[PDB]
Amino acid sequence: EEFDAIKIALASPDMIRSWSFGEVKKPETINYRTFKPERDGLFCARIFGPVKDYECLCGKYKRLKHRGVICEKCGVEVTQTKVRRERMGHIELASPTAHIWFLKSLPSRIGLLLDMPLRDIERVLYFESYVVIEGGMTNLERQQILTEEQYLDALEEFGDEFDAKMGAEAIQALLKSMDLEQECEQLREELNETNSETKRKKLTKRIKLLEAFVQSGNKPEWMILTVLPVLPPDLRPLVPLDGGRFATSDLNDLYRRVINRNNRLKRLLDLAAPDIIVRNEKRMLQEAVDALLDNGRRGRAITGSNKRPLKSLADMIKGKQGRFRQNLLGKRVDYSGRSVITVGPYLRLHQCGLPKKMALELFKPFIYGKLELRGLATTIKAAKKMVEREEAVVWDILDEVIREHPVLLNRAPTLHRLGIQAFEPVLIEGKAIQLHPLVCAAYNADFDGDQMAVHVPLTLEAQLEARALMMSTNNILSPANGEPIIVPSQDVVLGLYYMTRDCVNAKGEGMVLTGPKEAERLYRSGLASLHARVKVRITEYEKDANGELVAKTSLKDTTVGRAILWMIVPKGLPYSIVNQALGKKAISKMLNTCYRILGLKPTVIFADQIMYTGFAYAARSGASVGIDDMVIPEKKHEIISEAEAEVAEIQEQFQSGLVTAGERYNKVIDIWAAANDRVSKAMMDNLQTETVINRDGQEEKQVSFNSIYMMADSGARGSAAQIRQLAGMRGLMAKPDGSIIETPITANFREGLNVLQYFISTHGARKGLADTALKTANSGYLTRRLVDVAQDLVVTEDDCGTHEGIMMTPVIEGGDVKEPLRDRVLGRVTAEDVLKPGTADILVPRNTLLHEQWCDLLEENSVDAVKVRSVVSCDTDFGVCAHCYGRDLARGHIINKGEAIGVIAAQSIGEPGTQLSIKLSNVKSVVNSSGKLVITSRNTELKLIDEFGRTKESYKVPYGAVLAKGDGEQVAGGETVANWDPHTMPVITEVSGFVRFTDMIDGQTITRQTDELTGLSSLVVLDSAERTAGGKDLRPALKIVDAQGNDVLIPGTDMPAQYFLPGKAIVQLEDGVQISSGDTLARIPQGGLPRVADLFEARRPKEPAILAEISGIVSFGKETKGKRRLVITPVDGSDPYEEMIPKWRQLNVFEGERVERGDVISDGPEAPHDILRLRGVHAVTRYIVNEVQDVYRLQGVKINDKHIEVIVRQMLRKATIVNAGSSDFLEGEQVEYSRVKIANRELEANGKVGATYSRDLLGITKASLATESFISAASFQETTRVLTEAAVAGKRDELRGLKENVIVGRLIPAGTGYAYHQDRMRRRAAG
Amino acid sequence: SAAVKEFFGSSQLSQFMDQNNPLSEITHKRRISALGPGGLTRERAGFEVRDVHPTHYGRVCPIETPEGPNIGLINSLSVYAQTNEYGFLETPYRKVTDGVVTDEIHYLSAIEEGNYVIAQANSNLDEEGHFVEDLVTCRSKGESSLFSRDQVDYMDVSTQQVVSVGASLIPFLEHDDANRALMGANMQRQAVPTLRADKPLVGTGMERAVAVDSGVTAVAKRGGVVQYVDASRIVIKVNEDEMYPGEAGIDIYNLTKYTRSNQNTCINQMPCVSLGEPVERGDVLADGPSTDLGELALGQNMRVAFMPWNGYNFEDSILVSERVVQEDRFTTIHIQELACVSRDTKL
Amino acid sequence: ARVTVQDAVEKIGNRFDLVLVAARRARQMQVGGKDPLVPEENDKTTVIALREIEEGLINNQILDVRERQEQQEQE
Amino acid sequence: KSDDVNGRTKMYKNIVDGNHQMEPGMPESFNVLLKEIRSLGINIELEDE
DNA sequence: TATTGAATAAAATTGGGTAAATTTGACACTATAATGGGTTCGCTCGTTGTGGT
DNA sequence: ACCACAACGAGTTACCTCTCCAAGTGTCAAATTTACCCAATTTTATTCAATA
RNA sequence: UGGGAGAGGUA
Ligand SMILES: [Mg+2]
Ligand SMILES: [Zn+2]
Ligand SMILES: [Zn+2]
Repeated sequence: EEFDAIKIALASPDMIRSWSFGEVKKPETINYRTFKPERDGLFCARIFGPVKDYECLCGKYKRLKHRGVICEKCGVEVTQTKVRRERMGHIELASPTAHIWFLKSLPSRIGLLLDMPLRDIERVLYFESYVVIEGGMTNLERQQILTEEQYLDALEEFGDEFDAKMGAEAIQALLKSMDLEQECEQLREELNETNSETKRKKLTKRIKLLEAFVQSGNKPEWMILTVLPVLPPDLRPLVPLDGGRFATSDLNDLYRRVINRNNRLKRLLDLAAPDIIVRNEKRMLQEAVDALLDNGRRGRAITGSNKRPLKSLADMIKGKQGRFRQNLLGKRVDYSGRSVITVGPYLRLHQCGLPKKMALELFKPFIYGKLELRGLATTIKAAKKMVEREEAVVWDILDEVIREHPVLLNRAPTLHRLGIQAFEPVLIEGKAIQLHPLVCAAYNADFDGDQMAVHVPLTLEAQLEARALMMSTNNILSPANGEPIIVPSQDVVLGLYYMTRDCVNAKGEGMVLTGPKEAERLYRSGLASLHARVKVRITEYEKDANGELVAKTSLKDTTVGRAILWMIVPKGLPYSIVNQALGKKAISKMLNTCYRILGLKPTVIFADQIMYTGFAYAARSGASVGIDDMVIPEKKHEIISEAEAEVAEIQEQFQSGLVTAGERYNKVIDIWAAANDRVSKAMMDNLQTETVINRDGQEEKQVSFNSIYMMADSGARGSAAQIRQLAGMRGLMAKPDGSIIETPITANFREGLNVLQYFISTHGARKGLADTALKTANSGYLTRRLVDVAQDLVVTEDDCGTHEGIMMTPVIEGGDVKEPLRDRVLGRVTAEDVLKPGTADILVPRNTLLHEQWCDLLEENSVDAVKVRSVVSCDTDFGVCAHCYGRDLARGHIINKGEAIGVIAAQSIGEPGTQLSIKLSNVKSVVNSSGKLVITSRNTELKLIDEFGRTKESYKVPYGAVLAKGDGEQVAGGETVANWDPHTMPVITEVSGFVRFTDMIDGQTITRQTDELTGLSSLVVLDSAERTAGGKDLRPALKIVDAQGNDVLIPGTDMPAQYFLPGKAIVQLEDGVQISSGDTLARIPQGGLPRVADLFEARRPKEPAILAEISGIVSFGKETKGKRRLVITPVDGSDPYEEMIPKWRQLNVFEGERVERGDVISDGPEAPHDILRLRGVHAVTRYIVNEVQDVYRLQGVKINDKHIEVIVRQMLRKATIVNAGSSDFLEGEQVEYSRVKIANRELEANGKVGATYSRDLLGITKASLATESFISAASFQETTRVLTEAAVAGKRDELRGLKENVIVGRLIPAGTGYAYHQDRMRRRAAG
Repeated sequence: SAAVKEFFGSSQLSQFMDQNNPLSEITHKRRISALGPGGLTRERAGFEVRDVHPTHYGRVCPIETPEGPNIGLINSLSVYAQTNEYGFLETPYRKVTDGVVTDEIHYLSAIEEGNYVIAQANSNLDEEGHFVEDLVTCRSKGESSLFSRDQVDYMDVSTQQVVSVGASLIPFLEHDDANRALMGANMQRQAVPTLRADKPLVGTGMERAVAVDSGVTAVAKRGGVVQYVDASRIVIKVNEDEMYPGEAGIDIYNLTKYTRSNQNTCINQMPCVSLGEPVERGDVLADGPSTDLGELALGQNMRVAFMPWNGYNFEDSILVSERVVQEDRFTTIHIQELACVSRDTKL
Repeated sequence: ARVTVQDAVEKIGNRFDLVLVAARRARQMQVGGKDPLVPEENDKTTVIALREIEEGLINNQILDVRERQEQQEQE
Repeated sequence: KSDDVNGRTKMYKNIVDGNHQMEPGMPESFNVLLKEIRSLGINIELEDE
């Protein structure tokens, strides 16, 4: 009721006896003659409590007159039976036994506490080898594990000088005899002498364990159990079945085994049994206690009579069906119904059809309250029988209760937050819920058998939250992107498309109408068609520079249907949004424009009116599907016969042996793909424009009124690929191993397939239908991982006050602009001003929310780089500030402080998983005698700066690719200057002169062989592996000299112009030839959802990419191995840093040029830990954001970038200590970055040195498990490991996260609970 | 008794029989499961075994399987498929001899049909002789290609050879995409039998085969004339040529009336023959739950229209007239059993 | 204020504080035994409180000084 | 609406009395979880500040 | 004229203990020869923890 | 130091529907309660008188 | 009382 934190620790034996209420001695659960539990058993009423409320066992004190007495006939305290599920017991184990968690939860922590192997410790516990504890002689140091032979001969040697034991008593004696602070100071001494990182990490792990034990204040001998506690017997009930027999519980069976073996060990110990028998009984008691605590951990699980393993206490805590995830994070809930959903096409956006019987069951205590308020019922039983007989006044009171009382409709799986919404219920007859058609896109609902759950908010605060937050008219925009989720779908779309679409000579063409009301009159009277091109007088409105609307009137040229749609378009929008054929994209753009111009309420009314007129005019259209609507082009037989002639020609060409199988089959694939796209183009043309037979100007072409084409072109339901399968060709199908078949399905679904084509199509059909299920499971697990990594992130500040930011840029990857800067920056907050002379010298202020007005300002002033405050650079501790987040994408304004942006971002990322002039920069170029610009650097790239100040094209030119144009000139359209050698790279020079083959001897470093393909006797180099004894010292360095022989000197340095050419490189030019500055001498030849899960999991690639750790000149340190060695030394400081690169990976940047910080020296995909620790937090965020958005844009989904930035900010919470300051952060340990920042804040405040750190990119699972809330980490995953580590360290959860406050059952610190939580924080901080 | 009762009661393959309609019973009896004791395991299996192998042709249906997590693991037998003496599946084929497609029917296993070259079922003939073209389409070694009329070794015995029973009851199956054909073949087994069964206007010809082979009707054992028809008893006087010389020549057919099925539906047999009519050996005398004159009848013929109607058919929804409800066209009887057992408490 | 709460939201500034203030006012109107400042027009106390916030008679500081004033009257 | 045994009866009588206000307490499933982690030999306890 | 600070019997309550009733767990009941056992593999992917050159 | 093996854990959300899961009876030492004895304390009434 | 498995199905 009043409690702040939750602490976890080990349990002392006195504490285990302190929670207990009586020792359990006998293993009998209950007597089976009469249903009465036996004394000192597992259900004993003298220990745990009476089985009836205020009644003793033998029936002596049955009334509440004796509110508690110990009945001397049966020892039972006469109290309530609620204490049966709250009173524990205990069992006093004869021999002490090891706890299975603190033994076999790796790392073992007993072996880590004692620096003993777990194999040796289990050898001791299994009574196989003795271990010494103390010794007066020097021959037996501590923990020297002896066998039985060594124990017996040491017993004959010394006898009483030492004392070696066995079993868990020996390990308890070791843990009791060890000295914690002495081992702490000894380990802190021994930390300095070692230098290997593995041994150092072992020493830091042991010293962290010892310091955690000392700082917690537990004792290490409490890891060995001497008292075992018993669960209360109403938390492990004996459920009776329908046969009279019982299905007894697994905990009762495991406690029965433990008690039986403990009692037999007591009898054998006081009976003076032999040592072998008593050791077997001790080992069996150890196995039984270990089975009860965690069955499947140590050996083979003890299975029941039904051949199923028994559920242990750990099995009841952990897992999906365990306590956290099944009964604490999600519960079953009263006042809740469930039914199949139907359409509500008459409803409004806030309404839902609720059945009367469903609502009468859901709202029954409200009905009883209204009945006893109106006086119609005398008591609760009279009201109950009145509702049971369902009077007309009961239905009237239900109609009164239902009004202005919202309910929550929810459809599983709730992937994003719009899977629960609030509606005002409408009482209907029938048994199905009526859902509004415009919310089915946000629900992902259809009406093929979907069900939804209803929930009734009870309290006034819950009703106000449903009305003000979760109402369907309150979330028109998405939380992921700013786009509206209320888009009309397919029937509204078909109706408005048929409405707005024109025709050339329909009926009543060329009239002049007074207005839209006369157009509606003409259409309803039948004197004009919907598509008659006509002239009406449209009075349209426009918002001025102020908020007032100015009117204007003109004679527009339009159709009748657009005039009728203008009757429901609100006042403030132009006629240009109505004056074209409206598809799905056009209607969504019209709704978004109405939002941005008018607000929320006219947008909701407009969406309702759009739905009504779209439904009505789709009904009046009478659109259908016939077999004559899928028109096949008549040239399908000719194209198919030409392709068959091509395959027959290449078949006899293969029979001639001229063409081989691989390129033959590739050419067959190309022939059939060419025929496929040709017949698809013919089908699309014939379906699209065959309606030509017209009049009144001539016979003229127009857009076809084929209904299949209308459903495709409107974007209602369909696309050109499905129309191609319907009417053209089915296409090339694939074998299940990912290979395209040689022949395609040349039939379609109108003509029907044969048996072979159908059997060929079933492979891809069943493959896609398995992939849908597998991707729902994978996307659900990814969404859960994301929610748990980002659960505790809440906006807890208004402005953190930073100058850090992210340099935003329009992504111009490939050959086009992918995302413009306007939507890349829209809604953000600028880190600083924009600074340019430019075309306007625009100075936006610092910390401005970029609206559409500022986006248009930056567009008209031609800006390309804006620095905006991101989430990963926020200065706030334990949360972010509102300015660093920016605009709330669901409401359109800035984010309110107290909004769970981590849960919003995790749901936004995990929801579409089911859908899953020339400019040169960074150049080091050389110009030869012909001016031919061949590049010799590696990270060189080109840009196309426009005539206004924006880049519009990006190409990274490879090392050795050739370019003709220079810089400064204007580019030409179509002039593709970018050409290359797509199979080899050169080793081009930079100093002209006559080449002298120096620093090489023929035979040991270079192979003398005349090339058989060119004929000229050219000198070839050989690999460093097969060299002689004279090849183990020097490397082949092509020291290029000038014409007279001596080496030239490069200006800026003094090193000789020599370059180590690598092995297996054919050199064609010999001595005595002329070289240029930039010509070569050797040419060496060369899923989406799992990709997103790998990017978020920080999984290193299968082939990494080695980067340059330090800037400087690169050399070599060790040869004569495939796993070679590279040294990279700076020009200023020393470097003993050597790497280890195998020879089967190629090498990019040679050992003669000076490299920069963190550039690629071995190509391949980059690792994000390397990107972080070599370039920065900004670079790793840009890499992860770009690489996830590439997947989400390749599948055509629009997610904002701040959500991925929120997840990366949650991924970067840990900072390893590289050097200590004055604080108690020692060396190489991982701690939270906010703790380091707070310690450095206070140390630089009071005048200390402060500690230095290095941030670490944890994975999503590892960060969720390494958060500092053990309750949240345990409810996520690995409850055994997390609770074991938290019990050893003695942690405490301060209940600062949403998962922790949900498990505990309080108000979360987000939303409406945020004010209450900061009030509670100031109350517990002030006083 | 413990072993055989444990197996037959609570094995993983001893399953509560689906008997919504006769199609569900026949498909549950013709089911093949990759799971079970010593088979695969459901969560621990991937796309390698959930695929359609090219040896499944004529043995295992590619378009009748569930669409949940049991998709490639629970399969259906094809129509003509048999087993070896060892238990391997085999399918019949017609043997050609010098181009002449004979009536020689050979049941080939999957290892024998890769050696030969088998012509497709949709290749034309003349006088039950040669092929009317010279380059017919065939399949060898799992792949398909063109072959000459004298190169061919075998030919498929029918055109319903690949599909199962429920995928053969779908008319115009070759115009349906395989996803929706799979869903329709699955949803045919969930159809409840109605008050008055109605034969489909567009069927296939497998309707009579399912309605007789399902065992849900009451076929005649011997041919003769019908002597007495009640609503619960049909008496047939056997013809003399089909009569054993020692018996009376009278067959009694007691019918089941209003018996609860496993899915709490209705099972009742209604006599389809009249008084005095002659029947032959193999003639349907009483209809089943969802049969009609010995033809399988799972639903009703509805005059349908394809148009949007005011949003009342928005996203797969269906707008229904009132004649459907007044004429009791989809009115189903659902028998349901409730037991009250007076136990023996100790009070 | 029955369909949307946008006018009350632009009055207050935050939907969470709107929920808390309107819940306080609806508690006073429901079980506190008070009378509304707007005509109720047969509405529930939730929607009456939201209409009062939309009109501009109920705010957090308004409820606070009203509670302090009635506290000084009752003492 | 769930495992608060002394809170849901209060909520039911409050709804019948026309008072739409709850008095929540600790979940009995959280008490069950505390008892099971205590039975595993691990002393977890709520901390009164 | 009265109510109450100090003082005092004095019996009830707390705490400790203690010898006698009384449970409580075990054991009796018994002798041709016998001497070492039955129980899961067609899951993947990844991660972390252990041992040789 | 780096590689090659064992063990844990995880795998969407609900929803449903079914079935299935031998006989007390007499004896012994110990330990356990139990009715009870008695000082220390302290709670409650009761006397003296002495301010008011 | 109302638990746990196994099987099947729906979105
Ligand atoms: Mg659906
Ligand atoms: Zn009693
Ligand atoms: Zn900030």
